[PDB]
Amino acid sequence: EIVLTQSPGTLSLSPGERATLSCRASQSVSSSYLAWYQQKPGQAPRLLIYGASSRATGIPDRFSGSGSGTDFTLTISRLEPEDFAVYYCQQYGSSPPTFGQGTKVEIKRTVAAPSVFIFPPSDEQLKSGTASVVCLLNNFYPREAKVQWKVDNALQSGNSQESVTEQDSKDSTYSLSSTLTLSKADYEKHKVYACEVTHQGLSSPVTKSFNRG
Amino acid sequence: ANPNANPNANP
Amino acid sequence: QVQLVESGGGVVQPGRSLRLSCEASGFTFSSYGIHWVRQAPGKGLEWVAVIWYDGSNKYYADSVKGRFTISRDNSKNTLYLQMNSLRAEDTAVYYCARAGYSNYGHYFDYWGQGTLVTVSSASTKGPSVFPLAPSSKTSGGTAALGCLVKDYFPEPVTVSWNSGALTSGVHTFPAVLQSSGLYSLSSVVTVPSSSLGTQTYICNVNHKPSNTKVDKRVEP
Amino acid sequence: VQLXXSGGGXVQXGXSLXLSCXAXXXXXXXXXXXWXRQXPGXXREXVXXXXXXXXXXXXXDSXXGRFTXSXDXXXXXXXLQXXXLXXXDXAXYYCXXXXXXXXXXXXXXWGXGTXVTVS
Repeated sequence: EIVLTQSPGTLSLSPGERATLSCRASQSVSSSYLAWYQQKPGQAPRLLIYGASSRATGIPDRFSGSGSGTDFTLTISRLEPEDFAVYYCQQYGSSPPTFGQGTKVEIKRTVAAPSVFIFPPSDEQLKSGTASVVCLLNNFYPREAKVQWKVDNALQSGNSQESVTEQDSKDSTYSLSSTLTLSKADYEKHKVYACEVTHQGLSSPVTKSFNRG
Repeated sequence: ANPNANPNANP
Repeated sequence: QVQLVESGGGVVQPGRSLRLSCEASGFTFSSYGIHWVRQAPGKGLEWVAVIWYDGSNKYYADSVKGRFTISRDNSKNTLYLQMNSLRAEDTAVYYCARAGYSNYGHYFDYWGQGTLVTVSSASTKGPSVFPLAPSSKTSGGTAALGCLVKDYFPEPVTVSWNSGALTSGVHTFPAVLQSSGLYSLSSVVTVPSSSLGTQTYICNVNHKPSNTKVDKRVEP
Repeated sequence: VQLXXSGGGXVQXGXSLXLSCXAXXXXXXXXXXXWXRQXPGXXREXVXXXXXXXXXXXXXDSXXGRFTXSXDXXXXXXXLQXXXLXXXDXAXYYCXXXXXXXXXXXXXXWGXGTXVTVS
């Protein structure tokens, strides 16, 4: 079984720049039988390159394939706005066809710090026996960010979920929401609820908080 | 009976 | 116009069976072998099965061997995938893909839209909608409010604001599967703080599977 | 882990400058180095960040196209090349190290800053 490793994990480039993606196989791919696929969120994959270098029908010239043996390379000479997606490499030189983990090319824009909002659990939800505290990070770039929950200035862990939007089509930003789920018993034992956000575009960590009641 | 053979006709 | 159309997806309990279909057109269906490729939520692509152009040979992946059965019917231009004793790791989007030109190897030159197979023991449940009330009053420049759509299954819910009139600044997040097996998302919107005491903000949540419609008023 | 800026001074509109941020007490090759600035009375604005070699550089909206950040991991130093300066760039420019290897912007240590005045 051949395993395919793609590097880098996420590539941040601007339209018009040159993109180079790497695909590394654990065994030699026979006859250079490596394919490349493009996939956008919510859509099906499509074929770009087959045979490591031959280009599929209806594919622009900016896409280019090269490599042999164990190392391969997909190259986009001039990045277009519709070229930002996840790219998978697949080998078909062994009995089970295998895919890589995928490389994501992301639109690069100027750094934007997140606007932080915190929302207490509504009174209607508090009657059901659970409490949901929502921390909102809005319109930030780059993607990397940290959200730490503090209940009475105590570091919480294991009781929160993060959801992140795709890169916005208008301003290329991200939005993130951290939801801390507690039972009504645990929620009424404490008073101070706060989420602390750190971002590369923030000189200091931004903290929003409220007191129950 | 090759599991990695092409499954199309006469290619 | 080579198109492949999947069908048969839906919700299935762990251990039970489900049959998928793939109706092809735009090419000579009997001269090409067809694959099945699945993609788990948030994961990568994984090859499942393959069947010869004449239906003679059928090879599978070790993850599904002895449980899935691929068959075809060249007269109806239709592919099938009988999935038996389904497990949680079988939850994925299933694409039927056409085989590509090669001397030996399986690559996929044309795919379908894909059908979602969800292996879960949860029942179809409507959502509970709770307001995310803003802290602003006036307070500042731009305030943020929203709705918390919680404990529904299966996907999706559609969320509109003020019956569709409010679209500017609306962020609906991808749903997250909770430890209870139910889905939950949030829909937030940014509005001027000077309009919190005058404008009325209502979120409209619609869940087609359970046929539920919730209109929740969001007030400071 | 100590930081020390240098290269600041006074130049008129149109001039150029090259700030430098030296580091001691730790090798900064594995960390991102950010540049900040604090205008008279305003907030400490983000300027630019130089992540690890190969991870790219990121700039603020107000400084895109004019400024350039770069690293020299052998000398344990990052630089900020300022071109097409304008009188609104008058501020004290600080450099900070991102103590998080995953780029969450955890700025533990700061420099004392160097004054850049444009009149």
